[PDB]
Amino acid sequence: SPIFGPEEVNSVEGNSVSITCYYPPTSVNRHTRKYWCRQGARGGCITLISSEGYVSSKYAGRANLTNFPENGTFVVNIAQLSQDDSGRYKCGLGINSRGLSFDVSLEVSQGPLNDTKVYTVDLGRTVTINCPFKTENAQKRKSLYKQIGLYPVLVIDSSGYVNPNYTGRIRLDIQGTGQLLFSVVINQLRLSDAGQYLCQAGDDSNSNKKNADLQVLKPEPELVYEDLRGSVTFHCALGPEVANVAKFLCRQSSGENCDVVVNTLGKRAPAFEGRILLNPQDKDGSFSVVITGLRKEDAGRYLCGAHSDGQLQEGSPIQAWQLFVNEESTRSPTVVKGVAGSSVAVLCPYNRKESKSIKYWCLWEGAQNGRCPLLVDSEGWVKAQYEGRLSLLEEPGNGTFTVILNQLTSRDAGFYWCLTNRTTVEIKIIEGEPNLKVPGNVTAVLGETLKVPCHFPCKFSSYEKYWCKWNNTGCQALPSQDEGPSKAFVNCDENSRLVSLTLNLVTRADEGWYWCGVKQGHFYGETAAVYVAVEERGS
Ligand SMILES: *[C@@H]1O[C@H](CO[C@@H]2O[C@@H](C)[C@@H](O)[C@@H](O)[C@@H]2O)[C@@H](O)[C@H](O)[C@H]1NC(C)=O
Ligand SMILES: *[C@@H]1O[C@H](CO)[C@@H](O)[C@H](O)[C@H]1NC(C)=O
Ligand SMILES: *[C@@H]1O[C@H](CO)[C@@H](O)[C@H](O)[C@H]1NC(C)=O
Ligand SMILES: *[C@@H]1O[C@H](CO)[C@@H](O)[C@H](O)[C@H]1NC(C)=O
Repeated sequence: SPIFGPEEVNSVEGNSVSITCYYPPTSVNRHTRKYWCRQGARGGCITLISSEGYVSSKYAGRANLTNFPENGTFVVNIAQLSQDDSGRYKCGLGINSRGLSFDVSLEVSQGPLNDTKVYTVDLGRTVTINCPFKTENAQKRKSLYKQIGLYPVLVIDSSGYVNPNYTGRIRLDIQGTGQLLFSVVINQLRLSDAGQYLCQAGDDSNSNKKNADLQVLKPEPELVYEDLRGSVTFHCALGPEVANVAKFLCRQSSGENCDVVVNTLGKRAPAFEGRILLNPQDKDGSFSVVITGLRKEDAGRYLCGAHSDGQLQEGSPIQAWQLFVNEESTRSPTVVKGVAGSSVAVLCPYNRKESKSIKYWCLWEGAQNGRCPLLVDSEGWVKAQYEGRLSLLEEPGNGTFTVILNQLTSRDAGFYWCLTNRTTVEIKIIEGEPNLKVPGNVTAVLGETLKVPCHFPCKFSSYEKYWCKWNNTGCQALPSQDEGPSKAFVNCDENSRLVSLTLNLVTRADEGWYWCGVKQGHFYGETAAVYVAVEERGS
């Protein structure tokens, strides 16, 4: 609510754009996470760029985000715009999922148009297109067109025409109290409904027009991992808004067909006789389906959906899972201990032939849950919550890669998978303290030089020592200056060390995460992380 920005933004393929977002310049908000993210299925919003150093590969070289804590604003710059950039976005503070954000529309045309808003909506759901007009057209014909074949085709008229493909699921809502707009409400959106729409009031040269870019999204499959002859539970959570529409669970085919495993109209596929359970539905309209005695053949894409006949159809809301059924092989989870405020360096083995495959590190949640939600991969992705504290390195290589997680707490205790295209790791948090020693709340000042200490015990004297800035593609090493020993340790004086990171002329882009760390050839170890902030006056 408190966040402001441009609600409509229009551009041309090739140009560039500068979106400015305003926020309350509270103490917290000054260096809190700024994010620019794109709206996706099911309310999701995918980080495209953040103030923590994360930059989507889709924005690599193409975009930047500059904070202005004095103004109370930050500015997202995007260049080399493509039509692919047309969409709905949020600019915000904190984490994408939380509230503090503002909703931005971005449209990109091929050459030079008009007032254009983007709508982004899930399959099967409703959209409301608002169509504004001037008083001189308030009692003339209201229309909605769709560009079908570079031809505007009438979808609905105030004269009573409704296009055959929309009948029964479209209405033209005339506002009361003399407001100067009408709305078109479209239900049960289909993939085919996506496209370019034209709102029109009047039929004159005096006509009032608005462009609407309607996007209709398929859902993202949730991944589920289960063992042969084990069970799985699908929690189907469509709206309360469809709680009274018949539900189905079905399995996707090589074809476009999606054959029903279970129904609320009596269908229960023979393959699943005696091992399928359709549980009752919530007051939320959500329900679950349980499958036992899994066969390898049971693995695939599953949709649960709502449609009056109990079958998958166009314009039906849906939810997706990808199921994996794997053999029970012959092993216990390798265990790694770390201590709060410090770090781990977990070695993940992969099969040497799968060397250029993608590696994954994810949090495993137990066989019934079935899900192992990703935290980081080898392609520059990182979960938002883990920006500045998590990386996946290809070193040492040749059958092994490293996951570095730091800024530890008790919360991080749990089971993790190393994945490729496998290895379970239990992280335990024990009483102890970090060997490396770093300041917490560090603040440089614009144009001035800053230097930042890191203390290394004697333990690490023959280790290689580094400073680097953290981004999501990799921690980049910096000029550090080896300085004299340090007295911050016990049973240590001469062998210990202090290594300093020096930032000679601080720019606004020097803000973000810096890691102090330790290394032995290609085998990485402990790290310590410090956030460098940037203001401009002095203190
Ligand atoms: C926000 O500030 C940006 C950078 O500037 C600071 O404030 C202005 C008023 C000047 O004194 C400048 O020298 C300072 O470093 C500007 O580039 C931007 O236009 C400003 N915009 C808003 C809305 O505050
Ligand atoms: C924003 O990106 C452009 C390239 O499109 C780059 O030249 C510019 O320096 C960037 N902004 C900042 C503040 O570095
Ligand atoms: C349904 O409408 C679309 C345009 O939205 C059109 O292209 C398509 O051919 C129509 N299909 C049928 C079966 O009428
Ligand atoms: C991120 O790391 C890459 C090296 O992989 C480097 O080229 C790039 O400049 C870094 N990004 C920033 C914003 O420093």
